[PDB]
Amino acid sequence: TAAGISLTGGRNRCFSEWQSFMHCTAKTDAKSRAQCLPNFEDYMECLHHTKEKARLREIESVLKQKKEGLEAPPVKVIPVKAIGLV
Amino acid sequence: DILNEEAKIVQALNNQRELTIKMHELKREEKDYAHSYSPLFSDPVPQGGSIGKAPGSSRE
Repeated sequence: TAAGISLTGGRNRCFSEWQSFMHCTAKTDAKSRAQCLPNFEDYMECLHHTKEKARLREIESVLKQKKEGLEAPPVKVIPVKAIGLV
Repeated sequence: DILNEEAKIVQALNNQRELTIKMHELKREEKDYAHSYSPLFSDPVPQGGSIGKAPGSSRE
């Protein structure tokens, strides 16, 4: 089996969540198995980023509904040629 | 004698009924991972790929 192996032969992007969920399933039984629901949730989150996309949708909706200015250290986009300039 | 023989037959039939119910229940009992999947490599927890093994990727 190639499960857990990344494109470079190491551990794939979501290996940690999957391994913690597998630890959970190994320690519990069929009756207790639902106790492992959070771990599996985290695993699926890593796979698909669904809650993260929802949270970003919420933040962006509130952002585009604001005319007041933002005063925080910002993000700046630069050309690849300008990596390290100035 | 007729009553004794019939009672012995009925006892054997009840024994068969008990055995059938017992096998029905046992077949539905959940088995250990070693007995159901793998008896030598019995740890379900994977290790993944070994090439770029990153300190901190292991999580219990």
